[PDB]
Amino acid sequence: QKKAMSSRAGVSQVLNRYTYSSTLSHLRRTNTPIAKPRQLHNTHW
Amino acid sequence: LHKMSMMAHRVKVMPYSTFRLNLSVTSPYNADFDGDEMNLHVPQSEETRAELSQLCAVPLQIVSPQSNKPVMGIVQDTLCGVRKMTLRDTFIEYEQVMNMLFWVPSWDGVVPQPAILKPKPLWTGKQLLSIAIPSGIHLQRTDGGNSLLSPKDNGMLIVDGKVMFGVVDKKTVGSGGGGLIHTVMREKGPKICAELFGNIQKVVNYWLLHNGFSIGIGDAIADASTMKEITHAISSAKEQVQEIIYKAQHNELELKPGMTLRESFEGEVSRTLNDARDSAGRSAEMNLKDLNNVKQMVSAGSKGSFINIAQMSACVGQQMVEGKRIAFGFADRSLPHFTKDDFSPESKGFVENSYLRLTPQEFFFHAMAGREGLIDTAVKTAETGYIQRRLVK
Amino acid sequence: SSALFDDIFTVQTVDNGRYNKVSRIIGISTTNSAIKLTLDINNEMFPVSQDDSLTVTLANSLSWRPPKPTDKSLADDYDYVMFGTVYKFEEGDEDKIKVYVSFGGLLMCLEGGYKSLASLKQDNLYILIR
Amino acid sequence: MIIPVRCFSCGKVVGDKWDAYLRLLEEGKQDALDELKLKRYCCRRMVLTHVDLIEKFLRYNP
Amino acid sequence: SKEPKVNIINAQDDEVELMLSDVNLSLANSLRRTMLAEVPTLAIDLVEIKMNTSVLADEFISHRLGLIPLVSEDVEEMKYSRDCTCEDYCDECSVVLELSARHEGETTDVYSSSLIKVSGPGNLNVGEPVRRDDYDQGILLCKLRNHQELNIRCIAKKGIAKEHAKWSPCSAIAFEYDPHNKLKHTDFWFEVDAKKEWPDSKYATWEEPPKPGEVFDYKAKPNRFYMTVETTGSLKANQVFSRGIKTLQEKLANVLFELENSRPA
Amino acid sequence: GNLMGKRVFSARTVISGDPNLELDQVGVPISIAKTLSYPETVTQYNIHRLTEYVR
Amino acid sequence: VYGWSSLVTSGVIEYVDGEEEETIMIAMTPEDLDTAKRIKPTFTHCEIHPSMILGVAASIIPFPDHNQSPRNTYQSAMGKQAMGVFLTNYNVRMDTMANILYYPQKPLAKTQAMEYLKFRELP
Amino acid sequence: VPQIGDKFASRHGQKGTIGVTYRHEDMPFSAEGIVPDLIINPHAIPSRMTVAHLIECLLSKVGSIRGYEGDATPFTDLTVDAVSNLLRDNGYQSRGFEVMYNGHTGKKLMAQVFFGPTYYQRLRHMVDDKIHARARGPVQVLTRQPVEGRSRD
Amino acid sequence: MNAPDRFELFILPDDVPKLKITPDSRVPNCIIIKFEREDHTLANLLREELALYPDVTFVAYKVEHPLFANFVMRLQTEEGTRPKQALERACASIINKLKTLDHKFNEEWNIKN
Ligand SMILES: [Zn+2]
Ligand SMILES: [Zn+2]
Repeated sequence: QKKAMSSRAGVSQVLNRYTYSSTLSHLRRTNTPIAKPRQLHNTHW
Repeated sequence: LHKMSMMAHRVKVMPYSTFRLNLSVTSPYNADFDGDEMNLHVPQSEETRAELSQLCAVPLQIVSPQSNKPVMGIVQDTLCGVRKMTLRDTFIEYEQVMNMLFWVPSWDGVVPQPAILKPKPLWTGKQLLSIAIPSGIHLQRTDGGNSLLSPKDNGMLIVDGKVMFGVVDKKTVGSGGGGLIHTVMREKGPKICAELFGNIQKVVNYWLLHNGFSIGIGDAIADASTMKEITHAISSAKEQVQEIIYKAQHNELELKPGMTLRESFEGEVSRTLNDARDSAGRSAEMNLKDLNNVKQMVSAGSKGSFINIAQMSACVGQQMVEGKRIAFGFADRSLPHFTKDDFSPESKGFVENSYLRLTPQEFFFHAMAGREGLIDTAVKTAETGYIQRRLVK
Repeated sequence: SSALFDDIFTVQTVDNGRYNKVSRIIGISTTNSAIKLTLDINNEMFPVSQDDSLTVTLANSLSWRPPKPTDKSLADDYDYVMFGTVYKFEEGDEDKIKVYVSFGGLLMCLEGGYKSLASLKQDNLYILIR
Repeated sequence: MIIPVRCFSCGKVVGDKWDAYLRLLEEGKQDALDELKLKRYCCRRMVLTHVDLIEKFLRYNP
Repeated sequence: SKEPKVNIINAQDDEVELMLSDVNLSLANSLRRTMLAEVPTLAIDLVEIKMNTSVLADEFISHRLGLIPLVSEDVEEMKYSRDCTCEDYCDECSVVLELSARHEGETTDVYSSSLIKVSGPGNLNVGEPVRRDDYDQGILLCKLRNHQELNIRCIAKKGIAKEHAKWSPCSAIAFEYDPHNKLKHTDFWFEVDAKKEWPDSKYATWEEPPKPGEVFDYKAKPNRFYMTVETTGSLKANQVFSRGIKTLQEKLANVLFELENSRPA
Repeated sequence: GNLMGKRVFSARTVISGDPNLELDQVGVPISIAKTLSYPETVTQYNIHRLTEYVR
Repeated sequence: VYGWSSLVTSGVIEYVDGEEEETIMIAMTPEDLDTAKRIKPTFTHCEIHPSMILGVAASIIPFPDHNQSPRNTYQSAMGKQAMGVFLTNYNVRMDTMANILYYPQKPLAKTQAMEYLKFRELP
Repeated sequence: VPQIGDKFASRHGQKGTIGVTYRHEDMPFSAEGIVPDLIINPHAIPSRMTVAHLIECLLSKVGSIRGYEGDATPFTDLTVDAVSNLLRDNGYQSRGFEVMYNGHTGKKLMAQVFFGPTYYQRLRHMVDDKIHARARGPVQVLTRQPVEGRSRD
Repeated sequence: MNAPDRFELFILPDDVPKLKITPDSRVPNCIIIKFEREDHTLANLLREELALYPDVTFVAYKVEHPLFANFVMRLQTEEGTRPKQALERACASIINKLKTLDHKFNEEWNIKN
């Protein structure tokens, strides 16, 4: 907390509850702190 | 980003919770109805209003100064149908030729002498559609084999404000240069032309309401033998690749000045698959009769093009990122499902299949290709806006 | 209130270039060997095959009233009567002329040279056939 | 989430037909729709697609 | 007997196939929709829930009952709450119903059969939970568990399909004409052969085939229409046709009546 | 943020086109018209109508 | 008594990370490896099933192998915005905003994968 | 309740909102009686390219009639040529298309239509949660300009 | 929220006649009849039976816009013959056609088992 906002916001959110397939999706999610990375690499298969 | 992104409209209070705008005034704001929202502002002084109606009225805006041509034409249904209604084959009988004249508000109250009297007294779209065109409107065209008796019924000729010959579509009623609109604006004025839309509309939309129109998988299937004739235009195209690959894996080819021996290898593979794909589709294009709905929606000029048909009935195409066919992210291979050093097309991302029919590999590459697409549509989106902003300030 | 043309031709051929209900036919005249004829037509209302003996007419005469004229004039002593307008007046070399007639969507061409005082340049025009 | 009285599409009643159907399955081991008198797919889809949640809801206490 | 004519084909209690000839399509169609939308019926309209422990919400059940089919035989000898001089409602224009459901049988079901008719029917066929179910409890309103209760009170009223779908007694109606496209009111889609690829209709047997040698008949008009009038109950399949034929008429009437009221002045 | 552009007698909702509206019209939901006003000075040409609109 | 733990304790299936992947050869269709179907073109492993390269989202999309990929990517998002049933206990939940479609309906067409997405019971 | 503006969509990026709402009479129909619940435009197909959409319909029009669950699952052994044959066994055109009579006049439609049951998700985002209009409302403090957001007027 | 009350599709509102007839200036002997709270069901039916009185020179009808249940009918007849009448007649011919129908459908029915 403190005078340390030099952290990362996003970790831990408000679980979706619009639909079932919504919630599943939300849990199986990944992030990535910030033209090449956004690509769908081969390794992604 | 337009002088036209904001226009003054006549207010019409209506029920139901939504701003109801005309179709032809669609492309200026560039909206669609998939959820899009619109802002509305209300003048407040007696002049404020005037300033809004004398310079920002939608009718004054019809001819865009940026490209010295109109910027609002007839879209979708109205366009698509206006085409049908025009063909020599399109005939309408009294009962309807009447309910059609009624829908034109300016109608002089005079039914035009039937284009046919002999057995049954009929009329043709070309005739009635014309009751919408004001007197003094002279339009001349000429497409391909077009000559004062347009065989394929090409070109367009309207004299005294009556369609003489040719079919009417995007070319004759679009936000184009020769545009019957561009002309009616110039010849009659903001007002007259602005009304012209609604009419050409009202008649056509109504007509279509009754003639109906649709599309279904059936519009995307190719002739029994054509689907074969293509397959083997990919097989042969496959070997014209295996061939130049053998002839490369032997050093039996010279380096086209300025290019690497390798680069020059691609340069051909690419130019081989492309020309293959190009006719693959072209076989089906001419294989879709003058009844294929998808074709119809393409000629009218109201949606999609050759390319589209192709990727749906023939071959999807070659996938690509950064300009080169699917890379080797995995040391010397496309996917782990491949043998190393496979430079072939089935590995580098060539989807030989049609949407009507992709194989995992094809399906994947294809994704990697589209993925690049989505990328800039999500980047060039605001950097373009900056460059815009600068020019302004 | 007079006639402006009368002549029997012979169908040289019938063309249906992608038209399920209309055919553009052509045929030469039986009198002069200068008069040709090009005409679009409703194959559905009035069928026609190659080699037919048709009599073509024109002229202006007998809002648009429905029937009721059962007890009225009937300059319809034929089996096909279209109304339309003619647009261009072309000269094909020599002193041979050829007027172009469009019937609210149906094109037509005539050729020869002897209606130098018969075929006018007006919109009026009724085609007749039997 | 219970059975839908009358089919959206055409209108024919269909409330009663639930138990008849869910029965001609368990026992008569069966087409069911066809005999239940559900002709055109509009009403057909009605029954053949219902997922009776009410059952699970009912499994709750007070 | 006279003008247009009927020729009923196999007819039952929940259907009425028949051929309507010697009429203009225009007029057939008109009657078509009239059945679909403007025949007076009787449906629950107001629901006064008192207690409800069901897993379904108030207005969810409320909806349900709006759809439950009620009797509507002598529906014509009742008045629209809007014309009746009674503040709100009464026997002379409405049918009140009761519904009590206590969970006792340790899954208890609520069928439309469980409705009482608390108001005075005045001795006229109406306000009855149309049951066609095999056992005798048509339309499962809803289920409930252990001690869940549920007390309602319904009020039914006249009304039509325009006002709401919960009214129209029609519910699907077949309509076809000239199975052999002779009138050419259609352009068949096809890949090679229209005729082989496009299903021939069971209706093609009461009209003569095409016959190649014949040119295209033009002066011919849309005569004869093969239909089928399904019913949901409330009104007998036969009436759902008669009454239709008649309401359309009553309307055509006032158009002539309203006319008269405008000549005096 | 506040000077070269500010939030401003304005409304916004969802669009859907209508094929029976003159090119230049724009159907506004009753709701909205009953919310947005317009200061019209009283004048012996519109007094009559205004005194009605007011009642 | 024959789980997935046994399918692994018998060397019939392996857990391949992205790195190890590099040095193996994977066969698509276990079996194989008509003028209608899509034209199909050392092995160490085979693919449980290609339709497993998809995640929750696409798994509900019918014939995702027949649409323009960029579209599938969209539906991949709108799904997280449709209505249905997010739980059954919902009637005992005090959460701000929640929507239940009056009458659900499992689709007339489905993915074999839906079976694990309890989709048929929560359309 | 669904209203003339609320948004919907299938499972193919085929999103769209309501423009109007007609009833059974006004609606176009097929001899059987069957009438559409939804009428989307043929124009949302050509450039969207989403064809599977077209397929789910066909397949689902069979699964409708057959009672058997229709598999749409990814890379399997099911084809458009196959389903079409299954649909011909039941009675309707092998491609879906059906004859329809214009709900206003009863006269047949010169054309045929791709009439068939398709799944549609009712995305959240209904008009009445967005419709907003203001004329001199709560003014901000520091600035004195209006205030932000439709929720705070 | 902004949608009318259903009952506005058939009930005339505060002082409103089913019919309002206006003379047409565009051409001689012509009229435009505004029908309130009505549709194709009744419109097209009236439109139709008028191209039957070969004494009627013109007859088309239309629905201005779908939100509002109204419709305009334009009629024009021969010399010294008032269209309003032709509207009556063609309107009466309609009821008879249906009167017959009702009947022919009732005797027909009874003969069913
Ligand atoms: Zn149904
Ligand atoms: Zn009362």
